[PDB]
Amino acid sequence: AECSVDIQGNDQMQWNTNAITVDKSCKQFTVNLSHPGNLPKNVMGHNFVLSTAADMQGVVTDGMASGLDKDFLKPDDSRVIAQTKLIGSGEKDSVTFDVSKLKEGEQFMFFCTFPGHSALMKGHLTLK
Amino acid sequence: AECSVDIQGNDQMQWNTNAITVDKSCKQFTVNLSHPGNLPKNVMGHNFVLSTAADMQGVVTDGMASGLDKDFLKPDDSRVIAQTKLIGSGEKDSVTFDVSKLKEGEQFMFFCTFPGHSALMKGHLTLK
Ligand SMILES: [Cu+2]
Ligand SMILES: [Cu+2]
Repeated sequence: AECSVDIQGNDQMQWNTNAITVDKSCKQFTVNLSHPGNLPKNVMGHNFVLSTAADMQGVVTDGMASGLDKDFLKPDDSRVIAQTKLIGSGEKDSVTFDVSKLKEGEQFMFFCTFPGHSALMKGHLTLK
Repeated sequence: AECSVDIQGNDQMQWNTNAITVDKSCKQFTVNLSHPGNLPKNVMGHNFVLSTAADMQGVVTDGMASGLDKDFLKPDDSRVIAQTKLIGSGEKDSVTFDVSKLKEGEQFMFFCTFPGHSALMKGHLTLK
């Protein structure tokens, strides 16, 4: 039944969870990102970005180059399975993706592409 | 069900693969580690160490303190699911573990604890 997870990125560059498990029952999966901090998007913006483990470094690197006004994401980046907006304190964004995009046998990571954030704001997504 | 994997750690501190999928059909799984490089253990020693993604930091940190002569691993580290010994150029070691030690929705990482290597020699393992 459970095909969504609520995730928080705070003023300390921490996710409240570093592991998400997608039930193979789920045709679609929803990530509800919120920012419970006080700092604005230009200081402590967070996004939720999902890719293969192998692709994460390249997504982080090319996102950095794209800058704040592009949510630190390379536009139309085919390595990105799912992304939210970059959000600041008190904001929220959701993303729904087809679980068909998660291939059995792949390793997945989620991360924030705000420059410097992905060192601490990284987690692993798996299927149960 | 292939219930083993051949893994190489080389002189450029690369795994030949950064992703292992263990077939849920496997009661046991075997890692065959080789060092195809020419650098000896004291400069380019590799081990294969498997833990949860959560435990990897602690295992790597506690491993430093043990030094070369204890394979840069905390003795009897309950967080280590599987380990090989530390090997140098043209050496081999194998480890067999029970797949019951893995859980279907949990994230596992394999890494080398030779200080500095785990930045470049970190891979992801999941139960498929
Ligand atoms: Cu962030
Ligand atoms: Cu090594």
